[PDB]
Amino acid sequence: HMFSRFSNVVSEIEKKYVDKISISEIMTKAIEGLLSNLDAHSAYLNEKKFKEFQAQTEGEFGGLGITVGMRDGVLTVIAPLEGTPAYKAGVKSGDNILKINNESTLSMSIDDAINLMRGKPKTPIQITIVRKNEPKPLVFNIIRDIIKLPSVYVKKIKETPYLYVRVSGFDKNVTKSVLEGLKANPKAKGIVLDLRGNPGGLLNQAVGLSNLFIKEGVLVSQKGKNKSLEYKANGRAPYTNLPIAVLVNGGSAAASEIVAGALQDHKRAVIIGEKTFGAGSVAMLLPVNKDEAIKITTARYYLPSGRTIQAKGITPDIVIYPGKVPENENKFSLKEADLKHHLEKNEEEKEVTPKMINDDIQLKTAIDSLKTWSIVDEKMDE
Amino acid sequence: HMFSRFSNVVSEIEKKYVDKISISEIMTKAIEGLLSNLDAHSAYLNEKKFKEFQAQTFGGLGITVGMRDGVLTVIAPLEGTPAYKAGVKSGDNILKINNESTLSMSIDDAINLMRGKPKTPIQITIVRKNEPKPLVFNIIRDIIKLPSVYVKKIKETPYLYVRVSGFDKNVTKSVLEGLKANPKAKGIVLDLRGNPGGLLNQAVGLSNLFIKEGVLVSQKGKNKEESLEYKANGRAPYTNLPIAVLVNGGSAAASEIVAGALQDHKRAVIIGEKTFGAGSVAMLLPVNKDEAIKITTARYYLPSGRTIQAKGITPDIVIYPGKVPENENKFSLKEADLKHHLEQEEKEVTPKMINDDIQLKTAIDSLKTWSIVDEKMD
Amino acid sequence: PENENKFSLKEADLKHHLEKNEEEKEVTPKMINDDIQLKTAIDSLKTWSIVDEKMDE
Amino acid sequence: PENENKFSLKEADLKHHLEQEEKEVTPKMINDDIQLKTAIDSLKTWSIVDEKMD
Repeated sequence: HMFSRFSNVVSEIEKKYVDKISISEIMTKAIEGLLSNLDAHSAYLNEKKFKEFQAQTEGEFGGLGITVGMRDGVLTVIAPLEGTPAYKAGVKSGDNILKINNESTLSMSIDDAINLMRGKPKTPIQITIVRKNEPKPLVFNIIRDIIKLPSVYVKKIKETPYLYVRVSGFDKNVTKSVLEGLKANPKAKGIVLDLRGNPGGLLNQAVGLSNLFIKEGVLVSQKGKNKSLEYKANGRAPYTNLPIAVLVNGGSAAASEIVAGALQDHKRAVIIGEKTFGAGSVAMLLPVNKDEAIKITTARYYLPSGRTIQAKGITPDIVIYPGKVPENENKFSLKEADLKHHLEKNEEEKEVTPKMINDDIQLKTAIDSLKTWSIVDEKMDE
Repeated sequence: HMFSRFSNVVSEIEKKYVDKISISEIMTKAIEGLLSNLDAHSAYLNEKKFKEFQAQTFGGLGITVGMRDGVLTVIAPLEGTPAYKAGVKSGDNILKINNESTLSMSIDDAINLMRGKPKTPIQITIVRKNEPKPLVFNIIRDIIKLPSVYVKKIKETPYLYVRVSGFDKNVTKSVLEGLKANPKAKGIVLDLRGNPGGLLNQAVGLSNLFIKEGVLVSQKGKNKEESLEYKANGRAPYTNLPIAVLVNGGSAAASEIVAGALQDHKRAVIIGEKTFGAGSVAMLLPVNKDEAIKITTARYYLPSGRTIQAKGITPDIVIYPGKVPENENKFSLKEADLKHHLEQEEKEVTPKMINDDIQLKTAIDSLKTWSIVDEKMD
Repeated sequence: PENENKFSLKEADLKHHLEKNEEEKEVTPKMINDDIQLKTAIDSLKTWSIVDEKMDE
Repeated sequence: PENENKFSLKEADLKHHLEQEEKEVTPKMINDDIQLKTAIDSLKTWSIVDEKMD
């Protein structure tokens, strides 16, 4: 016990501060203030925060599935996602949330609105809407369900032998969802892997994903004052010869930098894009009360060659800033007929199309690296 | 007892953080973390900083900084100082100082980054509402001095213009002698635009010239003792003189105490735009053998029982900045142009300056209305 | 003169209601903004009302 | 293309981060035509594939 220096301060504050506050409020401010002051990433997860961490790392969410966008400072829905109970109901793009269970909106931020709207999946809820043509509200009574958000998806590229794989965050679904996504396309000759903007997630999915492609050696190593640990490939990897080009960006951080760093140090892929965020540590999450937890930075991590990235990111092999591709000055005179025949349905989101490759020069650059690798394999098989 | 949660949290932090830290570090982080979650204005002083503060009785940019909607913002730069010349403005958000990010720092941290020895350079990055990008300013620190107050006569009128740029010492004598040197005058324009604050005893020292009786302002916390109340004394020389006061979003604190006291006693007309509400006062307290805390202790209350936090003062007549309108219809017809009409039987404020801001014009037009109501009633 | 802190041209504050009407019985704030001489005539009545209320003794 | 978004947040900007532990083709020439950049980016891919296979 040496808490006297602190106990004097809480004693002086409750006596001389402007307003009335309790020891329960002062101790809560001191706990959330201490963890926020150890390093950039330690934190206190009270009961309103801890439920979000569980939801995001499971991939399961309870609510409406309507994308609210704060247009003009008001609760306009940009898009319902397909197959959610609210998409089965009559709400559409451009609908505005006026009231929740007949309680009024007031240009407030989305945070407490979704805190009210995320009732448990067993219970129906009422929402009041304004649709832009109407002088009167629309009222929806919606029976609920759990909804699933996929963190990873895979597409063919329409003209060529190559796949596009997007991983948007790390969670328990990722390793299984990539493995089945390659098994469904046995004709494929290479992967573009898109980690742009991915903030990280569970550490066992960074080791899991990178072990789909590397056969032998260390993947990552940890150090800290207490016993420290090392991860090695299990020897059982599929896909050990397939070409990979990986895209990284200034928003890529933490677990995203573990897999991009492991592939770079083992010469297993080409790294393309811009310099990353530079987060070099691992954090452990501990329950401390019945519905409250703490997150505390517990180790630093090292890439297979013994280097580390704390406060300086991964540097690409090929550097390229964002923009649209250059154009031919002839362009068929911009013929409005488009070579369309006009002689007279498809799920075309099955494939990536040339129009939306021309809109992203970083994606074009990743495909042109795969086309170079395919030539060197056809040379070297002699 | 009450330390159950805290002692559990401290035990994990000592056990399994990345680096070796002692209880002396953990208690110090818990103190600074508590005050940073209590209010925007508080701070902790260790055994070096607390004596260093007592030892110091200068140099800087002359920016005044204030917390609004969770961001550090400029209140107003003073007219003489390097930041005013450099093009810093009210309502600018401060993004970086010498490449340190402002994302998680107090008003007291930002002031201690800015203050320093004269001729030392500094760099500041700012966000401004109309701009496509952040603006970078490079400025050299100084110890410039200029008078806060001046009095100028308005050309072709009975009226005086009085400027008060900040409530530093001697403002009462500087204003009073300017009036005593102009005994023929018939009204004041008092310009408090862009005035960021100053000394309370000088602010009530100004309004005691113009109000004979009653409460000027009052200071309150949760305790009954130390609930100070400030009242006028009967020596006020100028009880009948007309006044128009100018205020805008760069005016705060001591400049709002003057405007709110004159408005509640009906002694003046307040003109311009809503002020920046800054109604709180803070005190410094020793807490350990050789350490201190700064914390907010009381709020200010106007004669009507309204408080300045965070509403400020609203003017009686609202008008935004701009130039006056002008006469195009110059060729129009008059009696003097008809055939066979019956016949007839520079140390001063110039018109060219008054035409360049309509806020100053509107203050003079109010003094003209007041002068007519006096002449009617006499 | 007009405030630089624009409302981004929002339609009547999202044309608020919460559940002809002889509007031309009254002068609106929109039609005062179109005539600076009419605004200036009202500001004189505001000044006179303060000075006359100070003299309630 | 060019780096317009110069101001953005990194680990080195945060409050309590853990600490660190005439006769040639010039970069100014390579920025003026994207065809010459694309040739060098293809050679950088080839060098990596050789380093893998060795």
